[PDB]
Formats: sequence, C-alpha cells, structure tokens
Amino acid sequence: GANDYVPSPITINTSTLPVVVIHTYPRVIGELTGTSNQYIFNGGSLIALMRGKFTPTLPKIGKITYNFRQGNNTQSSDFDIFDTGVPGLGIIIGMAGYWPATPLVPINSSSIYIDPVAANTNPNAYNGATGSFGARLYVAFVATGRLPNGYVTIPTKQLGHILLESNRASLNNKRLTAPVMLNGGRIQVQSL
Ligand SMILES: OC[C@H]1O[C@@H](O)[C@H](O)[C@@H](O)[C@@H]1O
Ligand SMILES: [Cl-]
Ligand SMILES: [Cl-]
Ligand SMILES: [Cl-]
Ligand SMILES: [Cl-]
Ligand SMILES: [Cl-]
Ligand SMILES: [Cl-]
Repeated sequence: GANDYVPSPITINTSTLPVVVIHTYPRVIGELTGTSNQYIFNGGSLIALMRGKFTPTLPKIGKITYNFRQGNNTQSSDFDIFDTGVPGLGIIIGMAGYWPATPLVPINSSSIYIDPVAANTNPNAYNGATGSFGARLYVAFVATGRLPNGYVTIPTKQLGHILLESNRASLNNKRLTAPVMLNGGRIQVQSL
C-alpha cells in the first residue's frame, strides 16, 4: 500500500560501555557505541516527505552539559538526564538523521524533531521525499550518585519512541511509532 510504512526499533547496547574506573555528581562516565537504523520506517510504495519526532519516556532527573566524542558537534550542549531505574545511574541521549552530515540533536526537551532539525523551528519542514526514514542513536551513562564497586546489571529500558510525521495526511494520521531501546547488560565499576 501507498502508506504501508511499518516501524522497526532502533537499539543501543549497554554492553559497549568500557569499564568505569573511578567525586562529582552528575558526571558522564562513558559513552556507548553509537548505532544506526536506516529503516526505522519503511515499506510504503509511495515516497513521502517525512520527519521523526522523538519523545523520551523515562523519568527526567535534571540536566548536564556535555559534548559527545562521537558525532561532530564542537560545542557542548545541555542534555536531560533520564533515570535507568538503577540508583546512581542515568543516561543522556542524542539522535540524528541517518546520513552522517545531519547533526547530533541533544535530547533536552519534552519532544524534539531529530530529523530534519529545521522542523524544531519550522512546523512545515520535512525530509526530502524518499521511501524510508532512519536515524542514528547516541547514549552516554551518567553517575547521578555514588556507585559501588563491581558489576551492575542494567535492565532493558525503552528510552522513548519516534513518531513518524508527514505532509501527506493519510500517512501522518496513522501516527506510526517506533521504539528507541536501551538493550540491558552489565557494566563494571572499579573504585581504586
Ligand atoms: O535522509 C532521509 C532518508 O534518506 C533515505 O535514503 C535513507 O534510507 C533514510 O534512512 C533517511 O531517513
Ligand atoms: Cl537498531
Ligand atoms: Cl553495538
Ligand atoms: Cl540499517
Ligand atoms: Cl554533542
Ligand atoms: Cl522501560
Ligand atoms: Cl495529503
């Protein structure tokens, strides 16, 4: 069908955080390996102008200034810290369009357009017409309080969802949504 786009998750893995070798709160304690999915929305037979609105759905504890080593931003920005549920550990999130020239968008509001970033100040801006919508995902872990030594399990958490919007009413009205996931895993703290 013309509008038969279907969602697919985009996921990033706790298991890629290096060992945290250790006091200031909050502070970033490492970055996960950034991930990407070219086909978060895909499958409709008629090309469309599309955009993705990200809404985080974990508790927001506060803000921290940061500049991802990954991505190409040269200035620090404010990021919302989201509660993993594990005491002392939060995450911050950036997202971007799929292709490398689009900028990392810090998640620091209730919702934001991750691509095109122009849509945050122009409600009629969309990606150029094509058959898919993808994105890049960046996450860093944040010490929000004192951490014990040793291994810690992080549960799998849904960080939020991307809503597909379009200037084609029939596609926009479907309110297709795709999950943005933190795959759980183990981290290790070494307190010397
Ligand atoms: O840049 C807009 C879109 O271009 C397409 O060619 C890519 O497959 C999508 O991942 C991307 O969202
Ligand atoms: Cl993915
Ligand atoms: Cl990975
Ligand atoms: Cl992909
Ligand atoms: Cl950044
Ligand atoms: Cl969850
Ligand atoms: Cl229309």
